[PDB]
Amino acid sequence: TIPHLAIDPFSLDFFDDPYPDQQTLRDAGPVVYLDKWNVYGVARYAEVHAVLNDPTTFCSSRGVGLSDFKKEKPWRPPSLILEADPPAHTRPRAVLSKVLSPATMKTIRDGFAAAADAKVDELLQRGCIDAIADLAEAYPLSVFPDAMGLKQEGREHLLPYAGLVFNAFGPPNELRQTAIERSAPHQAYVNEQCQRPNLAPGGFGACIHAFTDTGEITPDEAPLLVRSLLSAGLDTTVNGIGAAVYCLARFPGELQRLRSDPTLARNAFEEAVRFESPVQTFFRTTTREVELGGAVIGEGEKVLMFLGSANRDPRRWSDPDLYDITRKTSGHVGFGSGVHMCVGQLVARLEGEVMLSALARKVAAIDIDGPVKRRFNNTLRGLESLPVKLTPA
Ligand code: HEM
Ligand SMILES: COc1ccc(C(=O)O)cc1
Ligand SMILES: [Cl-]
Repeated sequence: TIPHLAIDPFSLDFFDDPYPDQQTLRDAGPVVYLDKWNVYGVARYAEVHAVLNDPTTFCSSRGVGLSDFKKEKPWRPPSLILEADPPAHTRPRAVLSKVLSPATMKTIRDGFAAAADAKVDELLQRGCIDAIADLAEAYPLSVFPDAMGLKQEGREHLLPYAGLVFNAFGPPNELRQTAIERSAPHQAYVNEQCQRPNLAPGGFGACIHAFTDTGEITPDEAPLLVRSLLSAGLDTTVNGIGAAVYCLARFPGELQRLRSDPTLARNAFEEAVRFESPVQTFFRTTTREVELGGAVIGEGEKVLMFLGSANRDPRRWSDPDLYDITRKTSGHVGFGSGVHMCVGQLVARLEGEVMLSALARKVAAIDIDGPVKRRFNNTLRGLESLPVKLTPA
């Protein structure tokens, strides 16, 4: 009754062009079984949304990667937020919510915007740049480590650590094995920066540690919560901004609309998140037998959610394969949905908005002018290199 498919959603061929296989996954049925990894899969919007919004049945504390923490040791101590269920999830989540709050955004917005404008001005002096290394990576590197309160030395470990975290949600394929083999120096740096004396006053890290006296978290929970921001807070935005620039480079008509109304910047970024879905997948584990989309799934089963596929499901979206900066994007699952929905989404949206605003005001054209190279990761979708020529307005 449940169709069995041999598609490997973690293979390099799939990463290179996931869209045909994602349609096959959606059209085979609401629930599929992936024989390659012995997991259930849901690729339509309806079932992805339903799974995300039932955390009791589809839990996170047994891991949101392939590995079931009831069967295997986690590769690092579990995240106190991503890999926790309510009620243990609730108070750490509230702390991160307040650390990454509107008031925090108000304190950092002017500096984030100035850094975005400065980066675009700098890139316009060069003309021909790599929109990944020189923009999607360089801009978040110029604002987020400082906003965390990190020292200068050792920041080169941040992107390798995040690549490792996101590869480690995947199955035990070569991408995951190689990441773990190389992990020790990045893990050592990241864990050390999580300690209170190593986080500069006023930054996100110090603010987490300051919350350790309200009864929401204890001092021994603060380092792992800093670790969450150092895991998820940089490489996601690199791939979100890279997605937006890649969309604007491919769809010049949308760049022209954005130039004509720079207040569309925030929605242009949100649409890029839906369109590319830089965070492609997460798993849940069933805590009981459950009926989902007419199919019966037993207890203790891994369920793979295709967030990118849900964001392109024609059952939910009109013209899902078109990039449309005025689309009503509310309800997309690129940041998740429900109790675990991205706690950092205000930081991500701030960065994406101010960068797209800078481009909207300063750049007349974005033309791909070199070979495009894709980056392969078990969870992240994005480019390694995006050579573009920027023409000034
Ligand atoms: C475009 C950028 C980003 C995307 C696409 C993204 C995506 C996601 C998704 C899909 C989830 C849901 C996880 C789940 O349901 O299991 C999530 C959660 C999370 N994100 Fe984001 N994220 C982004 C940026 C950020 C930033 C900038 C931060 C921190 C500064 C951050 C920190 C977190 C944390 C800590 C969680 C776990 C929340 C929880 O479990 O309650 N993310 N993110
Ligand atoms: C969205 O991806 C992540 C990755 C890691 C963490 C974490 O370490 O808590 C949270 C979200
Ligand atoms: Cl670690």
